[PDB]
Amino acid sequence: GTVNWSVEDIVKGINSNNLESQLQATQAARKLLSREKQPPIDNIIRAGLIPKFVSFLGKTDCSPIQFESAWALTNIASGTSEQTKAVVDGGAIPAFISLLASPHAHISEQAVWALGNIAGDGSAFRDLVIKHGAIDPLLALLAVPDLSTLACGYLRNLTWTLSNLCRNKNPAPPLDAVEQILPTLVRLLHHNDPEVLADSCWAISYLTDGPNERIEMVVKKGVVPQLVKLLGATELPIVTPALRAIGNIVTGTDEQTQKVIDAGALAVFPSLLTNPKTNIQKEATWTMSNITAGRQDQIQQVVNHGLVPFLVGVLSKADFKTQKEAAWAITNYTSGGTVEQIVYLVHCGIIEPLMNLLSAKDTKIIQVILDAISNIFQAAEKLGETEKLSIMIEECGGLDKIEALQRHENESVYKASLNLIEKYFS
Ligand SMILES: NCCCC[C@@H](NCc1ccc(-c2cccnc2)cc1)C(N)=O
Repeated sequence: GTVNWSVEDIVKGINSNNLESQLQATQAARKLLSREKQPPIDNIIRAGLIPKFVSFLGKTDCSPIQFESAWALTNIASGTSEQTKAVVDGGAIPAFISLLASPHAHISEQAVWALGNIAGDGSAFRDLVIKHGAIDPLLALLAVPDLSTLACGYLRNLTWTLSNLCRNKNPAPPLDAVEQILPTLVRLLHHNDPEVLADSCWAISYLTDGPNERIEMVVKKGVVPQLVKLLGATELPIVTPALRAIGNIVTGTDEQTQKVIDAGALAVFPSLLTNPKTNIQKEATWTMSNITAGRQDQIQQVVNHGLVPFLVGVLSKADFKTQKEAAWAITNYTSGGTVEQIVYLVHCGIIEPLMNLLSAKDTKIIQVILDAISNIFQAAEKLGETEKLSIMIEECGGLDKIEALQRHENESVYKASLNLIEKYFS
């Protein structure tokens, strides 16, 4: 019936003076734009159909053409930035916001998904959607005593859209909008559906990706324990953003980091630091690098939870990018830790994997490792054990790497390598 029409025939129907013919042609267009192999979006746009679709959004009298045009538009709006812009310039944002309160669930849901793709395209459109007033009617869609009474796909859609209103930076979303959305987000964060939980976590990871002030806004709603719980989930799509969110939070103050530790997060890290998914291992190690950059009492908790051996593990063998994160975790630990904490670290075997990484063709990790070696010597000085440390390093072939670093291209490494040779290796 409306299957494989040409653009020319769609234009003919949409331009006819017959609502039924227009509906028929709009559905044809929706099916065209839904096809999997290269949907002819730009031809639809060139034909001038977006303004017509938009006007159809306002036909309260004919709910089927509201739905088909909403769907056609949503297909276009999920495309490139240029294609999304074409939809916005057609006046679609307020028309979609009007449709949020539609008595038809299918139409309301279509409006939710359209606004999510528009807002998700970038900071400016996100903020434009907020300015047109989308948040109140979106939130009102979730105003029921129990989320479990809503349709599943409906809830997932609302959650996904809410997370796009939280999503980009330069600038981050308006403080007022974040505060308006955060309580609904906290509620969705305890909802038992894996996809809703994943998208709520993504939303929280966006909101915590910024200065300590924005971290505090989230942390003050009390979500850190639920985030830590989700950190232990079995679904990787949940774990990934829960870990991103935790990672962001420990870039904050000592107090904000302490909330993560108090919630029990460290006990999840033996499995995260040995996780089969490379990016989970890398983000867990980055997270550890920010915790070892904290207070000595926070370093001590890392020690107590048995995590130092796992850091030695990741330094010894991991994806290189992960090894780089572990190098940073070690330099931060040695820069801030007590003498006893540094001694313990050497007792766990850090020296040989640290020296082995001096072979890396990566200038910045070399400085990180050299600084770390210097920090450990500084601790050995206060105990008069610089010589025993020297021999350790010399036994595992560390000297060879260091006397070579001497020769190589970089500013600071040259300077750093000489100093160590001159001062601790006769
Ligand atoms: N708990 C937050 C501490 C923030 C300040 C603290 N940040 C330390 C730090 C420094 C560098 C990294 C880092 C650098 C590069 C790659 N991965 C991690 C991580 C943490 C510092 N400058 O000593």
